[PDB]
Amino acid sequence: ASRLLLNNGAKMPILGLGTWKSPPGQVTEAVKVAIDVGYRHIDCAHVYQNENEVGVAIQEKLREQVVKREELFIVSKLWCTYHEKGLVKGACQKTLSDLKLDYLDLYLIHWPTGFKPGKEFFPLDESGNVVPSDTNILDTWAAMEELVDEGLVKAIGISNFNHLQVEMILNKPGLKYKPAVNQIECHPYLTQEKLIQYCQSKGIVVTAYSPLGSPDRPWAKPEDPSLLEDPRIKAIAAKHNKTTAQVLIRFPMQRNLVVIPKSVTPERIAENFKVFDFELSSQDMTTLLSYNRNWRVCALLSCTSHKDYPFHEEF
Ligand SMILES: NC(=O)c1ccc[n+]([C@@H]2O[C@H](COP(=O)([O-])OP(=O)(O)OC[C@H]3O[C@@H](n4cnc5c(N)ncnc54)[C@H](OP(=O)(O)O)[C@@H]3O)[C@@H](O)[C@H]2O)c1
Ligand SMILES: O=C(O)Cc1nn(Cc2nc3cc(C(F)(F)F)ccc3s2)c(=O)c2nccnc12
Ligand SMILES: O=C(O)Cc1nn(Cc2nc3cc(C(F)(F)F)ccc3s2)c(=O)c2nccnc12
Repeated sequence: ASRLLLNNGAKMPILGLGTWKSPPGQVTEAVKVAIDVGYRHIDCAHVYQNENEVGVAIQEKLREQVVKREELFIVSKLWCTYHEKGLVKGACQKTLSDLKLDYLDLYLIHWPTGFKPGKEFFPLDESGNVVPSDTNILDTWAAMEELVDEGLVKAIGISNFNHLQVEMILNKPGLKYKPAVNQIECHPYLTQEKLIQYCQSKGIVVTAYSPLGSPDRPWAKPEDPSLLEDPRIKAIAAKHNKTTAQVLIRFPMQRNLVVIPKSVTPERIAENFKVFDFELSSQDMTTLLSYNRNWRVCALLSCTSHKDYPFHEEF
């Protein structure tokens, strides 16, 4: 279905527009186009450095009466340099001010790893490594919880958490709110079966990020495997008279995951939305699952030493 029910009673659109790497100068138009096309979910983050320009778009479409605020699902994310309890609210309000909203539909802990607070998104020490902060997930969660009580955000969740980190929150003594969502990298080369099964079992909705394999991530190398150019996936696409992107978007949807493909390109924003009028076969789904290779595009490998580095566990 086009929306999934969250554990807070809200309906989250299963298709949203990603905005990482969307430059300030193109993201306003992208969001306006997406909304015109019918997207009702935008995935944002402070660290994407474009929330102002996302805000401008939403304001215009509200003013044009193309959409109402309550038909939109806006997500943002608390960056790693703000995990200190006392900094969480300020970060949230700064995001709200930039987006020009009164509330977020969903606010996530962007990554489990706290970094040193300050002006830099990735504060480096003299060795050129990221500097951790003395912060922990449960205290950051407590501060996220307070945002709900204040009505700044309708829902809270986590992103890039492994199952033990999730369990830690679920088992917190005095827990006020379970995570609504865990947003994780997910595509045919990283199919995430075990963490998906775990989260779904707990009533936590999974959002699949980098569904097209993030070919525009700054660090892509030419030898890196490429989902959009995989001939196996094109053949499945051709069979439905759809594009490879459309298949890659449809795939998570049929696993009951939310998916958030990024484009600044109007024609592709439009293409990516045309995923409600076809269906992958159960054989197609099996096949796409068989392509897993535990290939991960977002992993900041030098953070392996951080106590909260998520990707040591099997899931
Ligand atoms: N929670 C997290 O830690 C996290 C991590 C990564 C991503 N995310 C979220 O997930 C979103 C999506 O992931 P992503 O941005 O890494 O990458 P992605 O959506 O897998 O891929 C985006 C890339 O695919 C291209 N593209 C889009 N539609 C296409 C189509 N129909 N045909 C061909 N190329 C197409 C885009 O080109 P153009 O823009 O040039 O059209 C862009 O280079 C992000 O933007 C962000 O919102 C979250
Ligand atoms: O490490 C590489 O060679 C490229 C690469 N980069 N990145 C992004 C970043 N990598 C870094 C690395 C540093 C640091 F300076 F090494 F600490 C500081 C900030 C960042 S942001 C990944 O997340 C990433 N994840 C998986 C694989 N490669 C990468
Ligand atoms: O975080 C996102 O939503 C996408 C994104 N990913 N990456 C790769 C990253 N990978 C990681 C990995 C960790 C980890 F928790 F240590 F594993 C912590 C922070 C990061 S950031 C960037 O370097 C990055 N840099 C700027 C903006 N966005 C990103």
